[PDB]
Parts: sequence; C-alpha cells; structure tokens
Amino acid sequence: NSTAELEELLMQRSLTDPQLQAAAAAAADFRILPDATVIKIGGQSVIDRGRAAVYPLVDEIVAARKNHKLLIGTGAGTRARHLYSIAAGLGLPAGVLAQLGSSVADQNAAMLGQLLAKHGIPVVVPLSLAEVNAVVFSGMPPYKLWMRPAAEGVIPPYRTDAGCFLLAEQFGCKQMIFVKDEDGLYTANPKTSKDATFIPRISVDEMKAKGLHDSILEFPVLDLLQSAQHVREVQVVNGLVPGNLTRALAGEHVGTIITAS
Amino acid sequence: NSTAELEELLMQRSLTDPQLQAAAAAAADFRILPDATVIKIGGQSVIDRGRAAVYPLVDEIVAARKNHKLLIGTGAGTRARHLYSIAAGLGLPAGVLAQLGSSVADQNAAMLGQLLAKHGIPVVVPLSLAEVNAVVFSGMPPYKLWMRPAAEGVIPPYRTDAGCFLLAEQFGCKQMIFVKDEDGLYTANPKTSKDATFIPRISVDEMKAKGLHDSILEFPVLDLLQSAQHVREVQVVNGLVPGNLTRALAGEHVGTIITAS
Amino acid sequence: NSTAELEELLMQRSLTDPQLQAAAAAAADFRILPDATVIKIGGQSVIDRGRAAVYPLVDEIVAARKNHKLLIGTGAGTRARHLYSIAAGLGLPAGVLAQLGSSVADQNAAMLGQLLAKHGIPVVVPLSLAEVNAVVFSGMPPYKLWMRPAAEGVIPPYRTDAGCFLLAEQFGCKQMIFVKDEDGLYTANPKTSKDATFIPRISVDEMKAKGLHDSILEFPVLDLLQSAQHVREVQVVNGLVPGNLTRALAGEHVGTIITAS
Amino acid sequence: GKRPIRLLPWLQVVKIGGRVMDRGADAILPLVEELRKLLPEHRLLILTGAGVRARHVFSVGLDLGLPVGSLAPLAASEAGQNGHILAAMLASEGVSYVEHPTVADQLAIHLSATRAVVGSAFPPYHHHEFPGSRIPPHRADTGAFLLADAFGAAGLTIVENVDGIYTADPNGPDRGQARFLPETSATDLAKSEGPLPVDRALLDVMATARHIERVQVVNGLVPGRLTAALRGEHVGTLIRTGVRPA
Amino acid sequence: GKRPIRLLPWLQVVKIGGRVMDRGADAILPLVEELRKLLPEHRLLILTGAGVRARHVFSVGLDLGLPVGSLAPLAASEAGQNGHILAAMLASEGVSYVEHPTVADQLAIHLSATRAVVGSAFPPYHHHEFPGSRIPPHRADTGAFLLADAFGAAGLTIVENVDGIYTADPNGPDRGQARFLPETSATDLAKSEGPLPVDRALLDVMATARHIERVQVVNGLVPGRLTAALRGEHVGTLIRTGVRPA
Amino acid sequence: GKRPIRLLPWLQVVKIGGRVMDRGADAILPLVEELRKLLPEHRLLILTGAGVRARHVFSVGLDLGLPVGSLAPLAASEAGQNGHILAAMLASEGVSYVEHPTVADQLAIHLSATRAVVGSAFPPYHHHEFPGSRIPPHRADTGAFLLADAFGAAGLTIVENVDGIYTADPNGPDRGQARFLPETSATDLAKSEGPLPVDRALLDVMATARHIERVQVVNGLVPGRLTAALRGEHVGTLIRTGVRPA
Ligand SMILES: Nc1ncnc2c1ncn2[C@@H]1O[C@H](COP(=O)(O)OP(=O)(O)OP(=O)(O)O)[C@@H](O)[C@H]1O
Ligand SMILES: Nc1ncnc2c1ncn2[C@@H]1O[C@H](COP(=O)(O)OP(=O)(O)OP(=O)(O)O)[C@@H](O)[C@H]1O
Ligand SMILES: Nc1ncnc2c1ncn2[C@@H]1O[C@H](COP(=O)(O)OP(=O)(O)OP(=O)(O)O)[C@@H](O)[C@H]1O
Ligand SMILES: Nc1ncnc2c1ncn2[C@@H]1O[C@H](COP(=O)(O)OP(=O)(O)OP(=O)(O)O)[C@@H](O)[C@H]1O
Ligand SMILES: Nc1ncnc2c1ncn2[C@@H]1O[C@H](COP(=O)(O)OP(=O)(O)OP(=O)(O)O)[C@@H](O)[C@H]1O
Ligand SMILES: Nc1ncnc2c1ncn2[C@@H]1O[C@H](COP(=O)(O)OP(=O)(O)OP(=O)(O)O)[C@@H](O)[C@H]1O
Ligand SMILES: [Mg+2]
Ligand SMILES: [Mg+2]
Ligand SMILES: [Mg+2]
Repeated sequence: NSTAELEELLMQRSLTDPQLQAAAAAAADFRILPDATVIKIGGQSVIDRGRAAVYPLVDEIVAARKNHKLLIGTGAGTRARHLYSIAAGLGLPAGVLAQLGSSVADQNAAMLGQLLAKHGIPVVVPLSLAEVNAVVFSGMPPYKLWMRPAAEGVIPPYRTDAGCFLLAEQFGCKQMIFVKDEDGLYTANPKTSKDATFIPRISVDEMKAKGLHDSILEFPVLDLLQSAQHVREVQVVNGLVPGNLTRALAGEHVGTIITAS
Repeated sequence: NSTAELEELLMQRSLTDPQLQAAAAAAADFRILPDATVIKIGGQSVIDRGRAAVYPLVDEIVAARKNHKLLIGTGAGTRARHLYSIAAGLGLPAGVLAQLGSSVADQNAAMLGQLLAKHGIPVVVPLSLAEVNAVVFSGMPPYKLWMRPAAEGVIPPYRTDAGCFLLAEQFGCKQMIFVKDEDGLYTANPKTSKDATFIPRISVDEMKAKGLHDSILEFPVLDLLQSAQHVREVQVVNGLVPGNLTRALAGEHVGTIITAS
Repeated sequence: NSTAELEELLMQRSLTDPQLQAAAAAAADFRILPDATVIKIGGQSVIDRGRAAVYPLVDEIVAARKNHKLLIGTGAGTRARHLYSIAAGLGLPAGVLAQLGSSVADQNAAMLGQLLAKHGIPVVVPLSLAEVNAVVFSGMPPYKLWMRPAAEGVIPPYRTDAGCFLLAEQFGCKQMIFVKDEDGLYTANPKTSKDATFIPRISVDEMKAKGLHDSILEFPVLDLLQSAQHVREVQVVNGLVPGNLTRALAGEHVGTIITAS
Repeated sequence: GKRPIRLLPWLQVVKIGGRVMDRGADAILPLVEELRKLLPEHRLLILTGAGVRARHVFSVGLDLGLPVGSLAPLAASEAGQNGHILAAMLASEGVSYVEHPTVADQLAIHLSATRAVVGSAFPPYHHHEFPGSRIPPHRADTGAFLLADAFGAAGLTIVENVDGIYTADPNGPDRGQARFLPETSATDLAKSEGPLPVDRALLDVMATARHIERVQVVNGLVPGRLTAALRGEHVGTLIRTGVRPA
Repeated sequence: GKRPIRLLPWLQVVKIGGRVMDRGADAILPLVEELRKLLPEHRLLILTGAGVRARHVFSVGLDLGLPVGSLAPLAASEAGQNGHILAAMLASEGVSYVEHPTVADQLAIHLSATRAVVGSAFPPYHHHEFPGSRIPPHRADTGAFLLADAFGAAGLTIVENVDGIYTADPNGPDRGQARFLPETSATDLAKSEGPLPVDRALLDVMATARHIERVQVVNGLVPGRLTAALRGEHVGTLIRTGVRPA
Repeated sequence: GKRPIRLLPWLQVVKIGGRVMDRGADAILPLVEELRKLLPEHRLLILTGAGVRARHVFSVGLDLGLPVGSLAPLAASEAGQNGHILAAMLASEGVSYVEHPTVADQLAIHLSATRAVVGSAFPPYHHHEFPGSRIPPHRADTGAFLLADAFGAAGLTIVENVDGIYTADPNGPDRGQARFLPETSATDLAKSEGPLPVDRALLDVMATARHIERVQVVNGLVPGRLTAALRGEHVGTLIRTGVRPA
C-alpha cells in the first residue's frame, strides 16, 4: 500500500473498513524488546508447591540473567480457584472473577520478588532490563470488568498464560517459555491417564485435531498464538526438573514446542 | 543578609514583604542536576511527522547518552490543536484545555519511549540518569485547572516549551535545547515569508523590539527565561537535519541561541 | 515441628492457637536484604538544623555507598511537633496525628533526596540498591488511622525511629544506625543535666531498670527490638561529628550500642 | 445455564461516538441539553468514544511501526479526553468524569451520589490487546457493551453520526447502494463483509452476552432520538444480540 | 484524660469474618439479605476479614521462609477480595468497596453519598508489621477495632461462624470441654492462654481504647443476630473493653 | 471577548488562612461552628493555606540552597495538612478532604454527595513553579482564586487573621501608620510597594480573570464575618478584580 493511501483511508473510512484494515497491515513492524524472553512461572504448578519448587527456579533465574534478558510472570493457582468457586456460586460474572484472580497472581509475584530482591530484580521495565536483566510481574491481564466471558460459565478465559503470552507478543520478545509441573504436552493428561505419550513438537491445528485444545495451556492462548505477529511458537517445560529452565534458555529442546503453524 | 535575619523575617513578616523577599534572594544556590541537558522534541515539528523525523533523532539520542546526560521532553502537536479547537468552541476555560493538551504530550512520550525502551531509557529521574543517562517525559506543565489564562482567549499560555524550560531551570541543568523543524529564528516566519533572514544569536529584549515575541517559541517562555536563575540562554535547532542534535550537544553553534540578556 | 503438621494446624485451628503459633515459629528464616544497613537521619536532631548538619552527612552518604548498601530514612522534627500540638489541642486522635507527622518526614526525605539526586540516589528499593547502593525514604510507619494509641495522650507512639527499625527488621538487614545530635545514650538527658555520664553499651532491660525507657529513642522501639528476629542490636551516633557515620559503617564503636538482650 | 446476577439492573448505558464529539459545539451543545433533560428520568453511565484524533495517532504510530498493543492505549486516551470535555459541560448538573478503576469497582456509590457519570468507552486492554489486526479491535462500542452486559444494565444505546446501520457506508464510495437496516441480528452482521458503524468485535461480545438482548444505534445529530431510544422507541437500528429473554 | 473527639459518632462498624465468607452462597446470600434490610436503619462501614485463603498464603510464604512483614499484606489481600465479593452483591443498593486511603481520609463523604460501604478489615501495616510471631498479629478484628475506636463509632459488631467465645475451641480437640461465655472483659480474655475466635491483638487495642465500651461477637450463620446486635440486644458474647462510660 | 462558560456557577469558595489555623483550637473551634451553620446555606469548597510551618520549611530549604521549585511543594504540603485537620473537625457533617486531582476533575460529583469539601489552596505547580523570587509566588490565595475563577464560582472569600488590607502591616514596624482599606482595586494594590495579607500573584491572576468581580478579605477571628461575607455584606476589604459585569 502507501503511507498517503493509509492516511487517506484512516481519515475517510470506518476502522472496520476492510480496505483500511489491509492498508494498516502493510505498516512496518517494530519490536520493542526483541532480545528479551518471557517466562511464566506457574501458580498451581510451581509457586503453590513452596520452597522445593521455587528455590531451584530462583537459582536458575539468578544464573540466567547473566546472559539472558527475562520478563518473569507469575500464575495464580489454588487461591484463585477458591475465589472463583465462591464467586461463581454467588452468580458473579466473569469480569468480577477476573479482578479476584489478579490479586492472587500479584501475591505470587510479591513472594517471588522478595526472594530475588537481593539480586536487584524488581517486581513491576526498560531500566530494570537494561541494568539487572530481569523483572517480575503478575501474569493476569488487566481486563477487569471488561474481560470477555467464555461461551459457557463465568471462569475468566484469559488468565495468566494469556497475560504472559500477550506481553511477549506485544513487546516483540524472542521467546515465550511456560514453566509448569509436567515435562510437556502428552496425548492425555498425564496425571489422570496411565499410558499417555509425550509430544515433543506440535502445531495448534494438530492439537485441536487431536482433542487437545484445552490441555497444558489455556485454550484461548492457542488462538492468540495463531494470530500473533511476533511470537509464533511457545515452549512448555517442567520447572520441577533442576536446570530445565537454564537448558531451555540455552536452546535445548526440553519439553514441548507448540507452533502457530 | 544573614541566616538569623532571614529566619526572623520568615517568622515575623508576610512572604510579600520586600525585606523578606530580598533576604531570601541572598540564599545559597544549589543545582540539583547540574550536568544534565534538557531537550524538547517538538510535537507538531517532529513527532507528528512520523518515522522520517523521529527515527534519526532516536539514533542521535542513543549515540548521545554515551557522553551526555539527557532529559528528553515531548511536545503535543496537531491532536492538541484539535482538542483546543473543540473545547474553545464550547466555551471551556484555559484550565480545562490544559489537561487536554497534557494527554497528547503523554501519547507522544509513550511513542518515543517505546522506540527507546530496548536501549534502557524509560518514560518518567535520578536513578535513570545515573544508569542509562537519559529519560523521556511529557513536556506539559502540571497546572491543570490552575493554569493561568492568557490575557486573551482560552489557549493555555504555558504549554510544552514552558514545561521543558521550567524543568531545566528548577533542576539547574546546564543547557536547554528546543528541537523544532526550522533552522532557527528568522526575521519572519520562514514558512509564510519569502525573504526571511536567519538570526544566529539574539537577546529576549532584541526579539521583543523586533516584533518577534511570539515566533519559534511560546512567548511566555521568553519571560520565564529572563527571570531564570540557572538557565540564562536556550538553543533552538532543526531536528530534521541529520546530526543536528549531536552537533548542538557537542557545542557547535547550529541554530539560534536566545539569551536572557 | 513439620511442614505437614503446620499445614494441618493452619487449616484446622484459629491463628490464635498456641500450637499453630509454635509450629509457625519453626519455619525457615529468609533475609530479604541481608547486606544492607538502615540509617535514620534525625529530623529535629539533623535535618531541621540545615546545611551545617546535612551537607557533611550528604558527603558521608556519597562516600559510603561505595562499600555499603544503605537504606536512608528520615525523621520528622519541629514541624511535626507543631502539627501534633495543633491537632492534640483540637482533640484529634492519634490516628489523625499519624498522617500529619508522615507528611513532615516526607518533606525531609524530599529535601535530602534532592541533594543526593546528582549522585543517582532516589527517594522511594531492589533495583536502586543494586545499582546506586542507596535509597532515601520517609521514616514514618504507614499505619495512618490504624495507629495504635499510647496508653496516655494522642501523640502517635510509633514514629520515625520505629518506622526505620521495622524496615530494618522485616528486610533482615545487617545493621541499624540512628543518627542523632548527641554522642549516644547518657545516664540523663545531656541537654538538661550537668553531669550526665556516657553509656557505650547497654541492654534494653538495663535501660528500663535505670529509668531510661524513653531517652534517646522512642521507648516503643526498645520493645520492638526485644521482639525482633533479625536486628538484635542498634547503634546510636552523633551525626553532627564529621565522619561519625563513616566510622560506624566501618565497624568503629562510636556512640552507644543498645542490645535486645 | 444459570446466568450470572445483574449487578446494576437499573442502569442505562449510553455510548457517545467520538465522531459526534468531533463535530464540536454544533453537535455537542444540543446533546448536552438533551442529556440534561434525561438526568431526572434515568440513572446514566455515559461513555465516550475516540473519533478522529485516534486516527491521527494511528497514522503516526503505524508509521513508527508500533504494535497493536501500543496503539490501543493511545486511542483510549482520545476517548478519555472526549469524556472530560463532555463531563465539563454537565458539571453544573453534578456530573463528573470517573476513571476506569472507579467505573469498575465504585460505580454504585458514584451513581448514588449523582444522577450520571461520564467515563471512557474504551476498555483497559492496554498492551494486552489481542494481535491479528494492526488496528486495536476492542474499541469504544466493544468496551461499552462489555461493561453494560457485565453490570446487567437495563440497556446500551449507541449514539452515532448516522441514522443507524446501512448495507454500505452511507458516506463512502458505494453510498448510492446503501440501504438502511431498521433491525438486524449480530450474527447476521458478523457474516457480512464490509464496513459498519460499530466495531466488529462488538458482534463477538454480543455472542457471549448474558443479559443485554438488544442495542439500538441512533443518530445523535437528531434531537430527541436518544430520549426516545432510552424509552425503547424504535428510531434507529436495533441489533439483536442473541440473548434470549425469559 | 480529656479523651479525643468522636469523628463519626453516628457510624456503626460491622466486621464480617473471612471464614463466614468462605462458606459461599449458603452463608453469604442470607447475610446479604440481612444487610440489605439494615441499610435504611444504620450508617454502616462493613469490613471483611480474610479466612482460609490467608492460611494457604501463610503455608506457602512460611515454607519460603518469608518474614511476618511479608505475610501481613499477603493476608490483607484476601480480606480485600472478600470485600470486593460482598460489595458486588450489594451494588444494586448503592454499595461499593472503598480502598484503605479512602476509608482513612474520605469516609464521611462516602457515607453521605450512600448508606453503606465495604472495606478491608485488615490494617495497612504492610512490611511494618510488628515482629515476634511468624503470624501477622494485627489482623481483621484488630484493624476493625482500631478504625471503629479512632472514629468514635457508635459500635463494632464482629460477625463470626460460631455463637461467640467459648472456654475452648468449640470445633477443636477439646470441644466437649467448651462452655459458652455470654460476657467477658478483654482483660480477662488476655490472661487466658488458649485459642479465641478473635485476634489476641484485639485485646491489646481494647486496653488503650478511648471510646468503644463493648464489642459483641455474634453468629452470622443465624439470620437476625446481626440485626439484633446492632440494636444492642445480647445474642452473642459481649466483650467489655474497659473504656468506662460517663 | 466571548468569555468562557461557568462550570460550577452555584459554588462558593472560601480560603482559610494558614495563620488562622496556626492559632489552634481558640480560632479553629469557632470557625468550625460557623462553617457547620453555613453548610445548609451554601455549596462550599473550603481551601486551606499553609501558615507558619511553611516558613520553617523555607528556612531549612533555603539554608540547603534549594530552588523555588523545590520549596513550592514543600509549602503546599503544609496547606494540605491544615486541610486534613479542618476536614476532620467537620467529618461528622459529611465533610472530607479531597485531593487536587479530585478537585480538578470530580468536584461536581463530590458536591452532589455532600454539602462541602475541603482541599488545599496551593496550586499544584510543584517543580514547575516560576523562577524569579526564591519564595514560591503562586501560593494559597493565588491557587484559590485560579480555581474559583476557572469554575466560574459565585464568589471567593479570603478568611484572614486581620480585618482586611491596611496601608502598612498592622502587626509590623510601621503599625501606627497602618490605615484600613475598606475597598481597593487589584490594579491599585499591584502598583503599591509594601507587604500585603494576600499574595502579590493574586493581583496578577485577577487581571486575567474572566468571572470573579470581587473578592472580600475578612477577619476569621471575628465570628459572623464569614457568614456575612458569603451574603455579600461588607465586613472587610473588598478587592475589585477588574472583571466588568454585564
Ligand atoms: N495433555 C496434557 N499434557 C500435559 N498436561 C496436561 C494435559 N492435560 C491437562 N494437563 C494438566 O495441565 C496442568 C498445567 O496447568 P495448570 O493450570 O496447573 O498450570 P499453571 O500454569 O500452574 O496454572 P495457574 O498458573 O493458573 O495456577 C498440569 O498439571 C497437567 O495436570
Ligand atoms: N520568526 C520565526 N522563525 C522561525 N520559525 C517561526 C517564526 N515564526 C513562526 N515560526 C514557526 O514556529 C514553528 C515552531 O513552533 P511549533 O509550535 O510548531 O513547535 P513545536 O515545538 O513542534 O510545538 P508543539 O510541540 O506544541 O507541537 C515553526 O514550524 C515555524 O513555522
Ligand atoms: N539519656 C539521654 N541520652 C541522650 N539523649 C537524650 C537522653 N534523654 C533525652 N535525650 C534527648 O533525645 C534527643 C534525640 O531525640 P529526638 O526525638 O530529638 O531525635 P530525632 O531522631 O531527631 O527525632 P525526630 O526525627 O522525630 O525529630 C537528643 O537531642 C537528647 O536531647
Ligand atoms: N454499514 C454502515 N452503516 C453506517 N455507517 C457506516 C457503515 N460503514 C461505515 N460507516 C461509517 O461509520 C461512520 C461512523 O464512524 P465511527 O463508527 O468510526 O465513529 P464513532 O462511532 O463516532 O467513533 P468511535 O468508535 O471512536 O466512538 C459513519 O459516519 C459512516 O460513514
Ligand atoms: N475460644 C473459642 N471460642 C470460639 N471459637 C474459637 C475459640 N478458639 C478457637 N475458635 C475457632 O475460631 C473459629 C473462627 O475462626 P477465625 O476467627 O479465624 O475466622 P474469622 O474470624 O472468620 O477469620 P478472619 O480473622 O480472617 O476474619 C471458630 O469457628 C472456632 O473453631
Ligand atoms: N498591608 C497589610 N494589610 C494587612 N495585613 C498585612 C499587610 N502587610 C502584611 N500583613 C500581615 O499579613 C498577615 C497575614 O499573614 P499571611 O497572609 O502570610 O497569612 P495567611 O494568609 O494566613 O497564610 P497563607 O498564605 O499560608 O494561607 C497579617 O497578620 C499581617 O500581619
Ligand atoms: Mg461507530
Ligand atoms: Mg474470628
Ligand atoms: Mg494572607
């Protein structure tokens, strides 16, 4: 297209106009933090398990910021499940539940941040990443009462996997790593199935075709991934295995790589 | 005067008392950030022009923070003019218009900050200046509803030139550079006059005597400049010329130097 | 105790239950900022005295952050005494007085911070301490209307000595130094007694037995000190003696050491 | 299904298009007079869109290459400015602009204190806007609908600079082709390609809605249409959301 | 003595136990209906405690070794969440959650705008919590009392999941030993060792109190007990604070 | 000229001198009783000045060499503290202190909720205070006038510790020379050298004023003078601003 045609369309058409949408799609693509990696530290899968899970990951974070710029987001976990149960039983809508879950992810960010404070790493970005090479943040999206509900039920569909993914995408980060409590994706939930098979690499479409739309990641994240401009694959790893985060940051193919296409 | 006489006056007289005012004028003069330079990046003159204007200045900012401490303030531009037109047509007062203009300068600071984020430079001071040698800020003064109106009309008289200047003055900075879209001051507006002549150096009094009170700078800034204790001259340069900001920071007399006296 | 017994108690008992309290007491002890020192700069004793007192301490702070991590808290002083007198005369309760005193400690933090800004030291922690090795903060606790009153009168019992001490304790800092205007503790107030004797070292219990519960420190701080897990002694030094803060940070036994036991 | 409760069942939500505000006093002053007369009749949350200034900030930001999560808050700012302007015109009636956190958590107390408040119609998606398009998808119509449906409000009325929805842009190149639609469903609109006066994302949030059964788009340039719409009179385009009534 | 003035002498403060909220709709819905009926009778500050989720965050934080000043705000967050839930159920009556700075400095205007507001019962001690115990001492009962007494409120009523204070935990291992106490003094309670349904720190702040003479602990699981308590009827355990009346 | 609209034409603004507050209960308690009686008669924005504590912070800050932009917020803080004190005394009437951003953007809703609010009279110039003098020029009188005129308020009354403006400081070294001025213009005052009980910058903002035609300075130490001034009775010094009436 052309800058003049885009500006003409932007003034004279609705933003819904397909011709304007197509001209905007031709715009240049700036990555804000291209050398950073976003990592999600799971709530139920890691932080809720306490020292045995968190302390080794603290050690890995401290070791990694030496050669890797990190944005470290927290999940929510069992306390958010409790709040969702109370509020859902009262008939409260997804937008109210969203704010409740955010508070739990914030508690987890505070706990992790306090263990990293002596290493210079704050809870929050540009200045911190330039100096101490890492920050900690709460993973819940800020949608609050404006959370889009799911098709069924009042549980917010965009929780901390989505929040972390969207930050990686909108900052143009080079990599997104989800740190959970299983080695990766399996053909069935490994906690409730005896003979589930490990999947090292899969596309979103293949996951859907295998019935795995809502397995180790919030299924809305898989659709966000297919729409993403910058982060076109993600890696899921087991944070309970010593060194697994370090190895993933070093390029080792631990865990499962899920690709947009 | 003396400290004891000053404290006596401060307790026993009105702050309006000329004797108290004169004793306070004898106080010592601390400069908070004496080695920093304040630069204003114009809204209409630079940021509104997009990549062709902004990207070269980003490059110069990144190069300069190596040897120069910078406070980088943003102007507002065409969106603020639009808001002022809407609000003035409704009869809203200058104090209401002031807050509207501030939002536009904030948008410009966010856009510039995102292009500098990967270089460590935040949008906001002491810690940032110590570590990454630069910060970005919105240039509008914080007066809001308490903005003093002009003698005529409802356009706020203290806008982003004034905001940036006042910060340079109250931090005791060594230099104030306004980055606009003309080489400097001319004897007439160079965009609407065929044979305007360039002025390398002029005093505020000379500008007033030549009819130039309201030309390349908000005319209220010229009176602030004459009252200033720390910043007694300013430099106006063309940000559209490659390297012009770098050269001004190096002491080259590009553009126009306007002196208080 | 054991983790399983603690979690059982935490679910099944009131937090008031002595068995739960004892199990929680067996928990591991993490120090958040173990290598930092908290210093209180007195309001009445230092900042209210102006340049002659403050400037030498600024110099010492700048010299010290080279080898010492510092959290620098401010006292309140004569303006807070004035506010307390006005408000007490109106019958306002301790919780209202608490917020008034906080504003004065904030003013003092701003003044000290502006003198340190060119050295990179901000007014506020983890990032600042990692990079510039010091921060300035207002020393008043955040209790506001929820301040516990004293047994008699409406003056808040937890003021800036308590605020600074509690931060040192809850961050697990290695040292707490109160910077006042006397060489240390004496057997009587040295300003109102001719032959008071200097005390280099004393325990809280010994202070109480000698009638010194409310002498150079807020007496509530002495009880906090006896309850503390991490900071089990404090040092009180004269900030008006050149180099005294530097020498205390170097391990010299200037002043008075008050021990919990 | 066991649909969620209605938090503020007595609330009427009115979204004012940013392009209406862009017309300045000629459009704003009649609208302010109409709103003044509505304050004693309804409990109103008045939410403003963004308009042309957001198109300008998109022009600059897209030229700078910025992603959709950067453009979202930049546009939202323009809707906030429109809200501050409109609230100022109603201040003498006790109306103020309220910020997003206040709308989300304290709206009930604010509507107890006064008859109406003004806020920004954009949702606070910020840098968590969804990718796909370079233009932020969750805009003022979508934000206003999400809020009205979350609260279980009695209605949402969208105040436009046109009579409603046509089969083509009535100000565009196919303007002689454009036929007015008195009524439509969101599902039917979503299956059409072509421009609309409402966000495409509005149709998506209508599909998951739990309370609001219909939204009327009316011409704010015609005095009296907002008043009629708030009484349920059919004076523009009715959009059926697919929420089924009792 | 010249005791301080009463800032809000007409205020009634009600603290709702976090363990009551933890029972979900079965307990909350009757309580909400009772509160609705009380709004026209009293000017209410409703403060929520934390409950079981704070026990979980203590389990994690203690396992991570965190100090008591870290655990204090983590627990306070759960009380805030309970407050947001309860306020949402009362939104249609004009009730909203108000944040701590607003409670501290703007409560009078908020209770002029509406009949009740909800806030967190925990005090904002944050990382300035006192050391000694690894469990934060200044919790929801203590915060609610400090606030009620600072304001000079007409009363503080504590709404529990039990009838009041017993001589042993009525749900604990010595449950057959537990005898109900209709009335007690704070000083007598403070000299007992053993668990209570109220913070031990509550007894300490009662000893320095300047206005509140008695606090009633009542069973919120029994409809009507809160209403009776707010009229001074004896339906639970009365705690005498030791403030002497005129 | 086409002067701007009046945002809050029914508002009365009252500025209370910080030196009045400095007298403590002996002055504050009668003033509080007078304000209580005025709440049903007027819609009031009550703004407090700074007083003697700002002189102390100037003494320290000037000794430390700090610039005028540093001293401005330090003085403003003292005016805020005076405002918190005064509001606390009126809390039982529904009055609270409101912060500057709230005054600027939400005053209308706050004065719908309650009959009066208190705020700081200093303007939020902060480090953007003007250079020239080492003493901040835009102080409490100036801030209160800027706000009253921006809102188009019905009046601004300045409550002083003296009867009004004299030809010399009536408490100063030329005190036998001092003659009371019942009426003056701002332009006449601005051409006099010598001290005044009002900021010199007040005279400058009066010259660019768009609505307020007169400001009365009255003695707050004399019960009844504020009440009379708010009814337009001449009980102190009237300052004509030079805004010409219809
Ligand atoms: N096919 C599958 N393969 C692997 N794991 C699966 C599968 N299906 C379900 N899971 C489950 O998904 C879980 C991880 O999701 P979970 O929500 O616990 O992660 P989290 O990031 O810790 O969440 P939060 O942060 O929201 O607490 C695993 O514990 C596993 O039991
Ligand atoms: N005598 C003169 N010499 C030079 N420029 C002049 C003169 N008179 C008027 N100008 C105009 O002043 C303009 C610069 O002011 P302008 O407000 O555009 O700058 P800005 O800092 O970009 O503003 P903002 O940041 O508020 O948008 C130039 O574009 C020029 O057209
Ligand atoms: N026995 C004692 N030994 C030493 N000093 C004592 C004794 N008794 C009283 N004091 C007094 O305590 C004072 C220090 O307390 P003060 O409150 O002034 O300190 P501060 O930290 O500056 O306070 P703030 O910061 O609250 O203004 C000394 O100036 C001294 O006069
Ligand atoms: N099918 C259609 N029917 C009606 N109007 C249409 C249609 N397609 C495009 N439009 C155009 O949409 C315009 C309204 O623009 P738009 O919806 O962007 O403004 P707005 O709603 O005021 O802005 P905002 O979304 O920022 O509040 C109409 O003037 C019309 O030209
Ligand atoms: N002496 C006692 N009398 C009555 N209840 C007791 C006693 N000792 C322990 N308890 C227990 O305290 C329980 C109430 O728990 P708790 O006080 O922690 O909850 P809460 O007040 O709802 O929580 P929060 O303090 O977070 O608001 C009762 O159910 C009872 O089992
Ligand atoms: N010409 C004058 N007429 C009347 N009073 C004067 C004059 N010149 C000086 N003053 C002095 O001004 C005093 C009032 O002090 P000032 O105006 O500083 O206090 P304030 O208005 O209470 O303080 P603030 O400006 O902080 O609110 C009077 O008591 C009087 O001594
Ligand atoms: Mg539209
Ligand atoms: Mg209890
Ligand atoms: Mg005065």
